[PDB]
Amino acid sequence: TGVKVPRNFRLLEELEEGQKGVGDGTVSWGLEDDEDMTLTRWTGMIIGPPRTNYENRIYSLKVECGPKYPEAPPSVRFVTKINMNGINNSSGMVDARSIPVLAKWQNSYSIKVVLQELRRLMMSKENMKLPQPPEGQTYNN
Amino acid sequence: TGVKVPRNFRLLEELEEGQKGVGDGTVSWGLEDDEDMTLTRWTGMIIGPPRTNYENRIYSLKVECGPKYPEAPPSVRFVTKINMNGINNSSGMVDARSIPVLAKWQNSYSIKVVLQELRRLMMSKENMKLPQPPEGQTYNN
Amino acid sequence: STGVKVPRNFRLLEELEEGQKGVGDGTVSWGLEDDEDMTLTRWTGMIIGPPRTNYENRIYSLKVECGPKYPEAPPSVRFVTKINMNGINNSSGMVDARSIPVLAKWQNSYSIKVVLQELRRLMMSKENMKLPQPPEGQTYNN
Amino acid sequence: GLPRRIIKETQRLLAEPVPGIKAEPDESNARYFHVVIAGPQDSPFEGGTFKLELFLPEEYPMAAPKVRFMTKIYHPNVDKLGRIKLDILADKWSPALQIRTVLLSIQALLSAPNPDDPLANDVAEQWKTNEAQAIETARAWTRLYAMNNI
Amino acid sequence: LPRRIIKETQRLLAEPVPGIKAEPDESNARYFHVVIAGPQDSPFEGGTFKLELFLPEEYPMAAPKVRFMTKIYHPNVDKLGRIKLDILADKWSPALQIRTVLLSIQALLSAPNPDDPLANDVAEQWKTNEAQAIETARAWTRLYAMNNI
Amino acid sequence: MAGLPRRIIKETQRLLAEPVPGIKAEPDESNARYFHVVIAGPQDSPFEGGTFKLELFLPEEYPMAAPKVRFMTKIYHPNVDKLGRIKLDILADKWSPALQIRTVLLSIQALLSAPNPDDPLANDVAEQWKTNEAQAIETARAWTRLYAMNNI
Amino acid sequence: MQIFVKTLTGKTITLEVEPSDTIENVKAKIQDKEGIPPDQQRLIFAGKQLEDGRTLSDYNIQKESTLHLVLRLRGG
Amino acid sequence: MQIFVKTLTGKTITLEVEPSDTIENVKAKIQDKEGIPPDQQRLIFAGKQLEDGRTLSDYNIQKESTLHLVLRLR
Amino acid sequence: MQIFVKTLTGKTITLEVEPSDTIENVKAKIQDKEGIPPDQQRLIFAGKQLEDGRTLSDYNIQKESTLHLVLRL
Repeated sequence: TGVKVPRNFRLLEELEEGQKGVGDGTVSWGLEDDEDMTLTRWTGMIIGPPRTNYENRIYSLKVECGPKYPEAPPSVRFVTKINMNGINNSSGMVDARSIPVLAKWQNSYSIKVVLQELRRLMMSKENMKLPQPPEGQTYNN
Repeated sequence: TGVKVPRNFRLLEELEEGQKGVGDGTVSWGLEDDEDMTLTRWTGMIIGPPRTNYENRIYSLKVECGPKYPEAPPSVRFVTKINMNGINNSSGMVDARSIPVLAKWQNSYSIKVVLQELRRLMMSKENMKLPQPPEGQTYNN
Repeated sequence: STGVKVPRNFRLLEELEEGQKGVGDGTVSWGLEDDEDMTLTRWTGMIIGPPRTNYENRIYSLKVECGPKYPEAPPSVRFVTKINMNGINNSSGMVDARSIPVLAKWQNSYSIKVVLQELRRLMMSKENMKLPQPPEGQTYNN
Repeated sequence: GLPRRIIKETQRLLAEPVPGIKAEPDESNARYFHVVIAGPQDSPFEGGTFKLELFLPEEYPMAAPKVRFMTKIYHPNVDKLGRIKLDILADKWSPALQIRTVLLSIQALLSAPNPDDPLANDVAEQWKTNEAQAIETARAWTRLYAMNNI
Repeated sequence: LPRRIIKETQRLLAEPVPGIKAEPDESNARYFHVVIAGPQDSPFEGGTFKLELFLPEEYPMAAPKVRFMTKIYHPNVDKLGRIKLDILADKWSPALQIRTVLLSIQALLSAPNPDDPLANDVAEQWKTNEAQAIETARAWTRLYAMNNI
Repeated sequence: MAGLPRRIIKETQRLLAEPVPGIKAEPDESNARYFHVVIAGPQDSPFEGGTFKLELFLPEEYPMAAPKVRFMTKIYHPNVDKLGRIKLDILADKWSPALQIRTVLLSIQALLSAPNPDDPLANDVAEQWKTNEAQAIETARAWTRLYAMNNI
Repeated sequence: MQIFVKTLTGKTITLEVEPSDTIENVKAKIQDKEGIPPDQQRLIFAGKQLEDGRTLSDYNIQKESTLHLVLRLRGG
Repeated sequence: MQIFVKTLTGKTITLEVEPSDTIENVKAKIQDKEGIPPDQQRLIFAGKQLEDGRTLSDYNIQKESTLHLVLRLR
Repeated sequence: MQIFVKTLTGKTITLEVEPSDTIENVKAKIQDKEGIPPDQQRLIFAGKQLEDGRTLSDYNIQKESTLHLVLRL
C-alpha cells in the first residue's frame, strides 16, 4: 500500500510549506531554532476563530516531533494561557485523547492539520463559551 | 485592611536597608549579583550569638526570594557548615518546618527577620550547647 | 585492618600513568576522556577482539565511569561501538554488572584494566564466541 | 477600599492612554501597574519596547509613585537595577501631578538624556565623554534586551 | 519495491564507493544512511560527514533526495544540511544512478565553487577572503566532523 | 597499643595541636593515612585571597617512602600540571625519612610564593612564566579568582 | 570669623566668613568646598530656618557657632 | 681521533677528540652539537663513570670507542 | 522605439531599442538596467520563445510591445 517518507525529509517538506503561506492564514508554523538540524522544536500559531471567546486572540504553541514522526503524533503545548477542554491549565500540555487527530493519529497528517484541528475545536461548542484569562498572560517554563 | 507592596519594590527597600547598616549588626544581607534585575538571589550573614558554641563565628547563607515574595517565604541555605536543628548537614539547606518565621510566614516579614530568628534559634537550649565543626569548614554545592 | 587502603584519586592517577605506559599485551587499553578533568571520573576503554571468535580483531570502544566510591565500589561500564554479547544491552550498550563476575564480586584490588580484561575473556566464552556480530563500524547512540 | 483619585486616574489612563505607552493595573493589586514604553523615534532606543513597574504607595498622592525599569537599558538616568533618577519622583513631587505626567516625563527622558545628574555614573560619563559611542552602545543594548522579549 | 532499487542497492553494497559508506535502513529499503569521509588535500580532510538518502516513490523518474546531517561549512550546503547541485534538481536524468550522486557530492567537497551559491553568505566570503573561509571550514571540520563514531 | 606506626600518630597529633600557619590539615575519619589539606594563597603572590585544596596520603612504606600530595583546586603554576600533580624534589628522589609532613606542606606553601620555571613540569605554564611574566601573574590571579573563590 | 556647619552625616565643614555675608553667600561657599548644590541646601540654626536674603549678623550668628545642613532628599 | 656518544634516547653522535682531551672538554663538545648543558650529562665507559678532571687517555678511551650518555633529571 | 519586458515577480522595465537589435542585444540591454546576466534570462513574446540570434523584426515586435522575462533556476 505504498511506502513511508522518512522523518527528516517530511519535516523539510513541512518546513518549506510553512514558509510560503499557501492557505488559510488561521495557522502558521516554523522551526524554533532555524538552525536546529534535529528539526525537533517547532513554533505554531493559531488565530482565534470568529464567534468565540477565543476570537482574534493569537495563541502561540510549542510542537515537538519525536523520533517516530510522522508515524507517531507530536507533543503539543500551549504557551499562551487558555481554558480549553483537553488543555491543562497548570502546564498548557494537550491531552491526546481530547483531540481526534491526536487520539486517532494517522501518518497522512501534518503539523498544519494539528493546528487547524485545534482551531476547529475552538469553534466547538463546549469550548466557545468558556471563560478565558486576560490577554497577555502565559504560563512560565 | 492594608495594601500590598509588590515583590520588586519591597526587595529594593530590603536592599537599601541592607546597605545602610540600620540596627544591630548581628545580621547583614545584600544582593549576590548587584546587577541582577530579577533580585532573586541574596547573600545573608549571621554573627554567632554570645554564650554559644556558635559565638563569634561568621556564618554566610544564601537566601532566595521567589516570584511570590513576600507573600510566600524565601528559601534559605547555609553555605558555611554548622551543626543546628533544622539545618541539613550534608547540604546545608534549611527545613522550613523547624523555623517558626518560615513555618508561619507572614507578608510583614523580611529576609532580615529570617536571619535574626535563625540567630535567635542559635541561643535555644537544644542548639546552644551542640558540638560545632572547626571554623572555616563549609559545604559544597 | 589487614592492609592499607589507597584513596580514590591517588589510585586513579596510578591507573592513568600505567594506562599510558605500555602495560601488558595491548589487547586492553584505557585512559582519561578529558585529560584535564581533575575529578578523574570519566575514562575511555578499548578492547581488541580475542582470537577464534566472531569478535576477533574488531576494536571495541567503551566508557568506564569511576564514582566517588572507587575503588571500594565497582565502576559503571558501557559499550559505545555496538556488539552482541551476553550482559550487554543492545539499545544502550550498558553492561549488566551481575552478568560480569568481577563486577558481581567486586574487590578493591581490581582496576579498570582488569574489568576490560574480564570483558575480553568473556568474549572467549563458548556462549559468546559464536554469536552473530553486527557490521563493523556501527555504534550505539549518545 | 480604594481612593477615588486612584480609581479616576486609572479609568482616565485606560480610556485615554498615553501615545507610545501601555499601562494597566494588576488584576490582584490595583495600586500596581504594568507599563510598556516604546523607544522614542530618533533616539538610540527606537525599535525597543521597555518594561516598567509603577506602584502607588499607601500615601499617594501625598507621596510620589514608585517607578522602575524592568528592561535593562543604557541611559544616564537609569542604573543597573532599573531605578530612575527623576526630580518629580522625589523631592519635586507635587500631589497635583498625575500618573500620566510621570509616564510622559519618563518617555521624554528616553529621548532627552541628560548626564548633568548621574545616577549611573559610568553611563553618564561615557555620554559626556563620547556621546557617539554612548548612543551606539545604547542602540546595541536596545537591540539586545528591548527586542525579542515582548 | 521497484526492480531497479533492489539491483542498485545490491551493487552499492557489493562494490562500495571508496571514501563513502552507504546502507539501507532495516525498516526502510528506500532509506539509506551514508557516511562520506572528507577528501584529502581539502579543508575538510580528517572529517567524516553523515548524510541521509531517500529514494522517493517515483524514483528513478524523480531524483533521490539527500542531505547532510553533520553541519558543514561549504557554499553549497545550508544551515540544515540541504545540498545545492544541479544533478539533484533540474538536471537530474533517470539514467543517473545513486553511485554517481554520491560521487558528485564527494567531488563537490574538493571543488567548492561559489558562483552559484546556495548559502550565499559563506560563498561571498569564499570569494572575498577564501583563505579565512578555508580555515573556518577547517575549524568546523574539527568541531563537527570529528568525534563522530 | 597503637593503631598504625607511632610516627604517623605523633606527627598527626603535632600537626593538629600546633598547625602550620597558613595551612589547615586534618585526617580523614575513615582513613588515618589520608589527610585533607587547605593552603591559603600567600600574600605577595598571585594566589593571595584564594584557598587551595590538596590531598595527602601516607603510603604503606612511609616514612621510608615519601608522602603523596596533589592539588585538587585548579591552579596556574609552573610546578603543578593539569591534574594537580606536583613536581617537588623532596616528594621524589630527594625524600629522606627524617623529613616531616609539616615541612612538606611548608615547602609547597613556599613553592606558591617562589615559583621558578627551571623545572619542566607544566611546560607551557613555565615557558609563559618565562615569556610574559606579567601576563602569567595576571593569569594566576584570574585562576585564583576562578577556581579558589567558592571552594571553602 | 570662621563657622562650621554639621551635616546629617556627621561631617563638619569650617569656612571663614564675615558678618557681612548673606546666607546665600554661606550656601555658595559651602558648595565651593564640598560641591553640594546651593539649591539642595537648607540651613538651620537655633530653632530657625535661615533664608538666603539675610546676613549672619541678622541671625545673631556670632563666632564659631554651628549650623546644621539639611539636604533635600533627592533619591539619586 | 673520533669517538661515539650514545644516549638512551637511541641516538649516537660522533665527536672528533684527542687523547689529551678532558672529559670536561668532551662534555662541552657534546653540548655544542646537542645543546645539552654539561652539568646535566653523565658519561659512562667500560663500566666506569667518567669524571670531569681526567682525560680520555686516563680511561684508555681509544679510537672509535663508545661512551654512554645518561641525562640527569632535576 | 521603446518596449517593455515584465518579469514574473511583477515588475515592468522599459528599454529603448531598435528593430535592428538582436535579442542578445536586448538581453544585454536588460542586464545593464537590472544586473541580471543574460545567461539567466529567457524572453518570451506572443506565445513564442525568442532566440538570441534573431531580431525584433524577425518576431514582428513593434512599438511599445510587451515581452515576458522568465528567470532560469
